[PDB]
Amino acid sequence: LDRSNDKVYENVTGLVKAVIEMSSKIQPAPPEEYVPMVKEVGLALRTLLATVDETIPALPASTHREIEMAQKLLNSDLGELISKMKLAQQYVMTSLQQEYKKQMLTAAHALAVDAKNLLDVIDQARLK
Amino acid sequence: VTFTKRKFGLMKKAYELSVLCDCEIALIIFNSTNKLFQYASTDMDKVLLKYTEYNEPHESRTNSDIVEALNKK
Amino acid sequence: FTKRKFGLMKKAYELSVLCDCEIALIIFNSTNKLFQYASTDMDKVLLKYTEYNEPHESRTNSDIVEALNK
Repeated sequence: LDRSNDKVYENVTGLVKAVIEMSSKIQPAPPEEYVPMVKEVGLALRTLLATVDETIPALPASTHREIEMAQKLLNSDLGELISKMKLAQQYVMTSLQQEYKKQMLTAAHALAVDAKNLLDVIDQARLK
Repeated sequence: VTFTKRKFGLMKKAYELSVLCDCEIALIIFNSTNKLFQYASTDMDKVLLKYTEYNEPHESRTNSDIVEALNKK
Repeated sequence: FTKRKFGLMKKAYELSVLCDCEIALIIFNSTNKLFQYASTDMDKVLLKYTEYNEPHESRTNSDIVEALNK
């Protein structure tokens, strides 16, 4: 059954995908399934830090180490997020499943905050 | 053609290495038409998540390094 | 081990140039020491992977062993 020329298949698959997508946003969130989600967080973080690594030398020296610290803060933020994800998986169906879901969301909040500060610190270094 | 043969031989030797030396291996292959072929000894996502956590130097090779190495035997 | 590692990278390079393919290779050894290879650049290949949402051939250890017995 070659599907290279089946538009019916394409639209049915597209329809099924929107339903699964809708159900995953309404109905959370089996741990173990967290792993690809946190991976994409770590990947998008890597390209950002590598972007900054090649960008820092074009910025004034008086801002180098204020930027390098916000980098390391984001690294700890990621390893911190990974720690909570593994704890939520260990308690898939226990009293503390909800407890570590909340702590992941706290580490997610900190990633957004400390990345925005990394942006604000770089925006300040540009003002020359 | 011989792509399927050489691709599978790559996945086979990676698997042999993962068991012989107790390793975690991920393999990502994009072809000329940008289709994805991937192999992982365990779970692709776990290996890739474990990859991002690694904030640390290590060995990294590329086609340029390999071509130079094979030009001295 | 070190020979098996370079032999695998040497073979990944051969597939890269003989069949015009971008290849990433990620290896953790038994002590979680990292070694890697990218035909062009690891940053761009992984970037290309992140934006790939489409279906693809994905294989694991069980797929290799099954195929090996024919």
